[PDB]
Amino acid sequence: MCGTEGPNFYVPFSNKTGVVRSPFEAPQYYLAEPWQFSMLAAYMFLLIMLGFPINFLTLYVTVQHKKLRTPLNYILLNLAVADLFMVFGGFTTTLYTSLHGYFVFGPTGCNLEGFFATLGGEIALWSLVVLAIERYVVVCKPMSNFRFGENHAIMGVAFTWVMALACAAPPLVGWSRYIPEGMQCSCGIDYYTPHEETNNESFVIYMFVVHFIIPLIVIFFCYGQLVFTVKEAAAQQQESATTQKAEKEVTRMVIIMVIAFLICWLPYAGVAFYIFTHQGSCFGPIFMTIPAFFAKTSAVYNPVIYIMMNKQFRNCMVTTLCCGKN
Ligand SMILES: *C/C=C(C)/C=C\C=C(C)\C=C\C1=C(C)CCCC1(C)C
Ligand SMILES: *[C@@H]1O[C@H](CO)[C@@H](O)[C@H](O)[C@H]1NC(C)=O
Repeated sequence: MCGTEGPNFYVPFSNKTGVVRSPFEAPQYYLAEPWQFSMLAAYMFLLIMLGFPINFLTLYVTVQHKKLRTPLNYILLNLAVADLFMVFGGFTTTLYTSLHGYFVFGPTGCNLEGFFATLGGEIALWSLVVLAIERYVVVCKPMSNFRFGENHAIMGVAFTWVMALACAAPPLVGWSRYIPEGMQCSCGIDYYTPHEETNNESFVIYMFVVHFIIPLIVIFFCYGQLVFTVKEAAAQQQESATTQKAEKEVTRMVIIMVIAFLICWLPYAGVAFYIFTHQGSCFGPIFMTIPAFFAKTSAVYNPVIYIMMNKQFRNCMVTTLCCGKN
């Protein structure tokens, strides 16, 4: 063999030895070293012990603090919730699994895991588009001034959850399916079987075009455009350089949250994709394990970039923790 096609799983390990068990019945210790399986669980623990407060803290600095009612404060408060859903939904279940070297919870567990991660990535990807749009509408202003009401922010934040669920939910109902990846301690969209009863190949190419391409294409159109008013339509469009200061600061962060995304997220699809097309070309259980567990930091770093490149915020953040003020 290459790997071992099951009813609800696929493995990158030869059943020519017979040795292949199922990731819903007993240990996959036969995949790497039972020292290595601990490494997942160890990694997962820090990310659980990291995301919880650094995402809890921001989801509260804001709910508490007043002045913090700007369109960015919302989206970074939208990741603030999205991330804790990864952690208490995905991560707890994903970790607990790696100690066992296989899912104990049945596929009924590999749903949360896969789901609540797909989910978090998609709220991230979309929270960027609405962030990108915002920057376009704000920096190189189009026409007049229905300039964002706290309203338009809602319509945006609610926007992400919608779009982001139009990707994660379907595989859950059986437009696709959450299935164990790599070392079988992470679950992600069935790129493996051609399995027919879920029209697999459709959903997978669905999920790319509209939850990858398009999302990016919008992002990218706005990307460059974020260098037009940082110059001449600023030297000409007379905006007090007190605003070409705080606003040219928001643009850096956003720009960096993008890079951040593509640094973190791109390697996963590097494989996810390769798999889909070179389906059944032999490969190991570390091929898709690294990108998965790595890209899984998506539930940690955005609130931090935020403490690191947003001064007003950071100062409320210390006000909170230090009681009264700094
Ligand atoms: C650790 C396990 C995870 C993150 C499980 C599943 C992830 C996906 C199905 C990824 C979806 C995608 C995202 C979130 C962003 C880039 C496009 C994508 C389809 C690879
Ligand atoms: C092949 O793998 C299957 C399914 O995991 C398993 O049930 C079977 O015992 C293995 N092969 C043999 C020859 O028994």
